Amino acid sequence: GRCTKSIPPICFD
Amino acid sequence: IINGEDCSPHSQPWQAALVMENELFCSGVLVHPQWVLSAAHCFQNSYTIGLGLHSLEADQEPGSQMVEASLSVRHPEYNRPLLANDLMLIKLDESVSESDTIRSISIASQCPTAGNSCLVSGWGLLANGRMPTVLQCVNVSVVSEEVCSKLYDPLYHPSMFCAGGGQDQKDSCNGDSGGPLICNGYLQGLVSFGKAPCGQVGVPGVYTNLCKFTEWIEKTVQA
Repeated sequence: GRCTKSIPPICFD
Repeated sequence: IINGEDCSPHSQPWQAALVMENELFCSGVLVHPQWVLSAAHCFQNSYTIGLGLHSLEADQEPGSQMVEASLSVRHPEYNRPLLANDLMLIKLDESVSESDTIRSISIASQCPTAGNSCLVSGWGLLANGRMPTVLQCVNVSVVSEEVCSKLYDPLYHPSMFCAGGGQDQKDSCNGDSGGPLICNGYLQGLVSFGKAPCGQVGVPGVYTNLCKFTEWIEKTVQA
């Protein structure tokens, strides 16, 4: 669920 | 930007829009006339960078520039370990001419102070789930290292710091990556990541801790 705040988000939990 | 408001037009003249195929995917921050700092996770093989904007449509913004860039320098230890060292330098194809609406910002030499109220700006998601027409500004509070670690262990790393998580639900969100967090008038951080969804009470977002990288930045600029 740790997601970057780009479009689209890059999600790593 | 969640629960912010329109920035005063051109009050954040270092703000850079990273667009490709006419759509924003990140921001960056002008730190020297030929150099835009952004998050390494915003890396692409080439860029079109909008400077001097308020709305994202350059043809509606006097004084704005859409500059091309092909070269960027990711921090060599970006993502090793995961999410750490989230910065890159984009070299503009040519230096901008700094103006009333396009200006570089000084980078913080000193590290973030817990409790500081710092400004974040961007064109990312609003509280209502839409994208704004104009650049948004909000303030968020720097959180102690202790609390940041509790929330983000074991991925927390000193190249990161936390800000936000207030009852006010003020935060940065999708599309704000790579944009500025300003403390004491200095560029303190870049928008990096958080726990989805943005704006959770007690769950601050994470920012690239630029005080750790001032030497690497200038080394890159000078080489």
